[PDB]
Amino acid sequence: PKSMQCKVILLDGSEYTCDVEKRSRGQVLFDKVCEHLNLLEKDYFGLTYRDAENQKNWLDPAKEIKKQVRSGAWHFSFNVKFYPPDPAQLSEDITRYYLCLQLRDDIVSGRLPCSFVTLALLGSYTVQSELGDYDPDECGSDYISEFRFAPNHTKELEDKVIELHKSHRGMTPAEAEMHFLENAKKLSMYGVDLHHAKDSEGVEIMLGVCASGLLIYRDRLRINRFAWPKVLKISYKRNNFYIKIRPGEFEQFESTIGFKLPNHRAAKRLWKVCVEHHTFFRLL
Ligand SMILES: Nc1ccc(S(=O)(=O)Nc2ccccn2)cc1
Repeated sequence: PKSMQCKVILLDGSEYTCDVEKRSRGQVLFDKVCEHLNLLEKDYFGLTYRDAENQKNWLDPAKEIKKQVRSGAWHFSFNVKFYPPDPAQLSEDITRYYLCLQLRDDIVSGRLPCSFVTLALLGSYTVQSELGDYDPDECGSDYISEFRFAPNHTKELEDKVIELHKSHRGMTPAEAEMHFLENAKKLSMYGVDLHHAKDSEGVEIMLGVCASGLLIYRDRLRINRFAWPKVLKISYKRNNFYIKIRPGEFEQFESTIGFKLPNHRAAKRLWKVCVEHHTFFRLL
């Protein structure tokens, strides 16, 4: 029975290697990674891979791995797929831990923009969780942490992390991680998956997919929001993506809204992540 080697980049940046039978469905690999991670609250997570165009795709757990990675390497990343709106409602601390590690990468990468003060506060909770109480013996006036806190590090940010870290004496790791999450969950781009698109007039916009619905970023003024309940049908055709926007009270007709995506694969990808979010956050 022939088996393919899988390499998975974990959220701590380490590599997990395993073998699965070559006709295996994605769920097989995902189950092995989650067992390795001692993760029980698996519903919020998934594996990603890079397609022949180098775009991040979710590995569909119900489909054969080989029919998704196709010509590409069996290389994956473990990631948060559905960002819980209230991480305090998760049942296990280890779930909140992996969500923290993902968010730390969202921040360093710049996918999750963050004010100076929030970068420092999040950083201070990470340091408290990972090193425990502030120790002056490690931190002089010239201290720079090994922890990546931000897309661009400054001495001022390092100083503010230490100042806040001092305030957290006695805080346990689960407690610090919960504080991290109570702050992160409030950020306007928390758990927003962004897709480049054009509106029906060719004006470049961003579509964001998240727990609350679909977001349209036209300019810094005028951000449109479609709560999942207000969406009845998600569809794609060629390079186009469409949502059916339920009739408003006393309106005769549903309204259909149309976008142009970079190519057909990008329209299908956006359709699938929208359907999956609609399903997940209808049931939550
Ligand atoms: N994770 C997340 C991100 C953004 C938003 S929202 O504040 O824009 N609110 C809404 C409300 C309805 C439809 C779309 N966004 C909410 C949650």
